[PDB]
Amino acid sequence: GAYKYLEELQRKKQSDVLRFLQRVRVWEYRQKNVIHRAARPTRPDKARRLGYKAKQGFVIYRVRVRRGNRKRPVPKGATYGKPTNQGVNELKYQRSLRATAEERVGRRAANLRVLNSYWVNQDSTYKYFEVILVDPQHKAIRRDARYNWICDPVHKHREARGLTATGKKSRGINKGHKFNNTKAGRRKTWKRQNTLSLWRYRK
Amino acid sequence: MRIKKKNTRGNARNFITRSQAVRKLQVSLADFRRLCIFKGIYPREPRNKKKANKGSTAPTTFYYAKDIQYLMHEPVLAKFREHKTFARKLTRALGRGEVSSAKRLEENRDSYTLDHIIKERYPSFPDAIRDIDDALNMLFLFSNLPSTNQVSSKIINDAQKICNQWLAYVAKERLVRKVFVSIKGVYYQANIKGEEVRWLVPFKFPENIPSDVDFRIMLTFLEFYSTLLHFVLYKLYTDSGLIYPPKLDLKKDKIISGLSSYILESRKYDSPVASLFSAFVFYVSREVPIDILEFLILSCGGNVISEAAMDQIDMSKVTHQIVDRPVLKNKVAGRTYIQPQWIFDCINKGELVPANKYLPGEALPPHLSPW
Amino acid sequence: PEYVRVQRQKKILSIRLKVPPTIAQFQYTLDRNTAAETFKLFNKYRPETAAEKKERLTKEAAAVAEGKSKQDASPKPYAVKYGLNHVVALIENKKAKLVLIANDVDPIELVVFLPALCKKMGVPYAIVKGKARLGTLVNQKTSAVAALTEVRAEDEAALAKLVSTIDANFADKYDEVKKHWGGGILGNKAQAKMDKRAKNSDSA
Amino acid sequence: QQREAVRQLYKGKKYQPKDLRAKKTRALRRALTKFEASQVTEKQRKKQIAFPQRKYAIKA
Amino acid sequence: KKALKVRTSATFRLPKTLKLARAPKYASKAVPHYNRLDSYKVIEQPITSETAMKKVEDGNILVFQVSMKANKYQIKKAVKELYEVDVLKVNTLVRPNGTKKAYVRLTADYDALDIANRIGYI
RNA sequence: UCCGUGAAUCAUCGAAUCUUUGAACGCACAUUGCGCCCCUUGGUAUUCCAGGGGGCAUGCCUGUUUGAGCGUCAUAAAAUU
RNA sequence: GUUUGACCUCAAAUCAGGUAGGAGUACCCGCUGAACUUAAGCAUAUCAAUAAGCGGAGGAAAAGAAACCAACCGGGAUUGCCUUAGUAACGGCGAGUGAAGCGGCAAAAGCUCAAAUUUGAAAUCUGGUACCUUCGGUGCCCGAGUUGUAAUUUGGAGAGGG
RNA sequence: GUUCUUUGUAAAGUGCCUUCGAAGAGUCGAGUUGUUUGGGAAUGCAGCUCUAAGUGGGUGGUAAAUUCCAUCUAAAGCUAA
RNA sequence: GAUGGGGAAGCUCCGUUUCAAAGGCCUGAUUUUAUGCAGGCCACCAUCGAAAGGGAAUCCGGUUAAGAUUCCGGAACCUGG
RNA sequence: UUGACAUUGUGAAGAGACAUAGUUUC
Repeated sequence: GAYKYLEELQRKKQSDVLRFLQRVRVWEYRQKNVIHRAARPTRPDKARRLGYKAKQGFVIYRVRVRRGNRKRPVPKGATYGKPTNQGVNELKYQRSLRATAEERVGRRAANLRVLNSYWVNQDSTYKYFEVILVDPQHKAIRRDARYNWICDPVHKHREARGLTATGKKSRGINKGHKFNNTKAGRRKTWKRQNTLSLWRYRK
Repeated sequence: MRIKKKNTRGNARNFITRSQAVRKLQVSLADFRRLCIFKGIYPREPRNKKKANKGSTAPTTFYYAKDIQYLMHEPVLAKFREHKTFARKLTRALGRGEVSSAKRLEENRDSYTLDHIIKERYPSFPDAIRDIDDALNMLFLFSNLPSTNQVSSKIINDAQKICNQWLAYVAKERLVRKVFVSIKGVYYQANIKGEEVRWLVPFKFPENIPSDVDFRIMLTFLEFYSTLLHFVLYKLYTDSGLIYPPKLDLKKDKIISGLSSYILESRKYDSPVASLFSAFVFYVSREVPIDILEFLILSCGGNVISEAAMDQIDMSKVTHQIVDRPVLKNKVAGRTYIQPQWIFDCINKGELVPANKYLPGEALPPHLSPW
Repeated sequence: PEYVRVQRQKKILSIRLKVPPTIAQFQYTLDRNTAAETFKLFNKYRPETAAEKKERLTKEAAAVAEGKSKQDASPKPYAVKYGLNHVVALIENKKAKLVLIANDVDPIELVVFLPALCKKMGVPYAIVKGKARLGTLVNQKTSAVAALTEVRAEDEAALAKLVSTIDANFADKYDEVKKHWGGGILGNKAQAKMDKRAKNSDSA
Repeated sequence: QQREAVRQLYKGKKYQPKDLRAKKTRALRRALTKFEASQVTEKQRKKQIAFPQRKYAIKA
Repeated sequence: KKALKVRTSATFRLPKTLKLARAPKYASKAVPHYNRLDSYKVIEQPITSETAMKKVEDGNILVFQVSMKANKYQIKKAVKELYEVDVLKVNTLVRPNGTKKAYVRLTADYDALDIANRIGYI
């Protein structure tokens, strides 16, 4: 079907057909509020491979975040101590930008659950995102065993604990010897190998 | 107590405007007029208008705002708002064009009913019996006029049937009391269980629709009296013990469409007016209106055969020929001959004036109205 | 209000900017005249409503155990095909005769490959105005595609004319519609502006 | 008397008033029902019937 | 062709629309709670200090300890129910122990002496 | 009544009550402040007054109902007793 | 076609039904983030990827079925212990810091979607409402939905035909 | 254990032959700044630029080029002890 | 000092009439749409903040262990209906 | 503070290429 005809096309981002169509949409998206309800998915196949299905209990929020660096909010730009700390505009904010937009709507639609999210459009001032959200109260979601796992209350606000896909990447959680310093979690494995084991018969 | 802003209490709270009332009910103009017949709130007067209307000497009618405060609950009001959506979705069903969904919806809708609203308005029987007089009068009027618009020739055909069941009860039970003829039809009186009801059958002439009163309205008058007169006659047959409604006969409906038809069945008389003219059988002429002769004679123990049943089709049994003709030729020596004025002056008295006087065409006392 | 004021200025902004010519092969859409002829054809071939769908089983449920059929006492279907994948599924085999295209789909990129696809696959097709009327012929709200595979026997000649009628009106002429960057139009205040700047350059 | 009068007219219908509902706790008034946890996909339901966890023993 | 509706206003406002009443599927709290404040709840105790006896004769005035949530209307009714006595007026105050004392002056027809024997303290 | 429907600051606890508060949610709050709606009863009561009972937070989802916007509506000429 | 009616878009309701905040915070997941301290004093470093601050859960959480480890005669989700090993390494190579693979054991469990037309029949579902044996069932109805809901297949395979 | 209902030609499994065999993009990657790590000429994360391919891509602990081999399948998801 | 909004990893910050669809009033025989509302008018905005500012109206005599322009006695007045 | 890139489109005239058919270096 039209699965690939969008998807293989969607990679062609500097093509003339898109960069027109993109530049139309970015003008529209500035005009609305910071957070607003996208009535239907822009990239449905891209929403499919995240797990969107079109039924009652699936909300799409288009969302807009400010691009840049992370400025430390000290008054008058003072550091107070070891002057080793370099420029205040150069603090770089460990999480991704994509992780912000999830939380920025995640605090809003608390009844919802933040499923996943993805890039749509960007600008020198703002980047934009599109977030899929799922109601656990809705009876269509409480049935249909492919989804009702999220109705478990351990999945409250997965984005704030950073349990999405981009949450796992910014935490940096994958297998491999390039990931030894955090594979099970940065603090958790820090706390293990900074701990004095003492057995009874002292080995 | 913090001095209290003159235009609230008293007159300003007790009455409101038409415009404010429609605004607060959130319905429409004409539907508010429909409800003010159903409940039916009559508008009122304050004893001081300029206080009632903030200084405004202005033509404005008011409404006892407690009644609208009462009127807001009203389970009838929902079904109007139900029915508005029905007019919305149906036009979509044709505007797209989809019959199968559309005339599915017709059978899945509910007309409002008037059942709760009357048995609170008349608790239960004898109250409406006093007020049934004004109900009957439009029915015979609306069953007279021919097929015009905002009437929708359906609606004529019911008023045929309901008025027939009215005459069917009275001719069965023989209660007609004070009969008067005018140019505005024939005035009546029936002492139905205490309370006595004058009423009227107008002259059956298709005179014109004046089209200045609004005939969206008098259908709601018509529907109101109909669902009233169900549960009236539903009791009245079963008070006599009879079945309701009486089935008519469809070929007697094509004989005269009249009192030969509409047989009744169940599950001594009034004396004197009932069982007058008993075992005493008439054969009328052709000229005479059997529309108003027949019900008169059956409701005083008397039997009729008409020449109007002979054109469609022995004459040996009958006693008289009621005849309203200049010349009569050639008449029966065994039969006695009147003009139908003799019917009126008898049952105006129940005293049986002789057949000698009228005897066509000998002169007449015109009516001497019984009031 | 803003949602008014947004949707107007977007309509402006669509037309002031130079559109790429793989778009605005749209809005050279079909005329109202031949499309009115087309809807007479497809309204003959509506898909089955749910009432008839509910009925059709209950006939053959009274015929399966009773007579003998694997539902083959039931006739053969004749209706349009309308699923968007199911259109693209019926193309590329190929099995379509005519494929319709709505001009306005809010993710326009759902559609924009189809006319180029039908050109390659030899499929006669047309761009109609209106996805809603495409919905009305199928008992959905919107459809965005409309295709038809087969047709009853008498109904062929009217179809065979339109296919010849459409492709000359559309598909043949519209290879060079790979060119024509559209959307260079200005507003009227600017339109009067550029004239007086040029006309009074040329004359006095 | 009145509460047990109220229960029978609200007996056997959805949405009875909250005070006469379960109290159990705020968690368990959430927290998917026994039907909704037992509810399984169709596919593994095929898989469960085709190969359920058998019973066996190692002796001889 | 287009006929735009002529707007001589420059300012567009929110259009009026239908606003329902609530149609609850179930009741609020399943029992209408009974009266919090009947007569016996309101008037608690008479106050039999010796200075109250002064305003019995000299005022034709009864004195009562009244519950805190009550007020001069509710006092006036609850007296008039429990004794069938016409009250001219009721002044109140709050005693610094934490209670609400209320002087009740009866009307001219009735006697405070008779009710005092009928209530039992004197 | 002691031969028990039964002591108790007893045990147990599945039925109720739960002042004003408080995330605190009609509006406020340094105040026992100020509304609005509905129902019911009383005081001579259509108006006046009083009591009682029940209502009125925000965000968000699903749905219903009511909407609003040239967003999408626009095309044919020609001619005789 | 100055009309009719969709559709889209966005609102509106004391609308029908829900839901969110707060508490706790030993442990858990995050973010943010010092300095006394030790290095001579110190701007690297050290304390420390720590304390305080903020966000969010549960009885456990997290991680978890390889875009792994190996270089073998190859192993095989994750976790935890014992080892590896104070070692390879890092560092005014100064003070200091500092892993993982293999081995043994505890416990051991595997899986789902996206993306192939059901096209001879959306086969799917929320709600309303009525009966019902009621964590639900069945009927009827507004709906939703083809800009795609069920069945079918997730790489170990698998699909179609025979 | 007892007992009622069984469902089904209904599903599932297995062999041969033949066609195929869909597999995630502002991602991957690279540069740069900043922070962090035992990770060392860059362990990881993140900002901003640049921006992939399909017998492809990742990795094979020193900077490149050239030729190999070995090994996994990224950018979607669940899951007790 | 909320809301509309906009910032901010966040605690929260900003601003107070603003880049908001921020209500309420009249006429009806909307003259037929046949059982669906029609036509006008009006054109601003939470709340808090003075027991010395602004502000509706009470005086005298008498009386208690202790209260009084508040009780009693007499004589007024304001406000709303 | 100054520079570059990105945000950033549609065009024309004077300075480098097809080596003088219209896709573009000053």
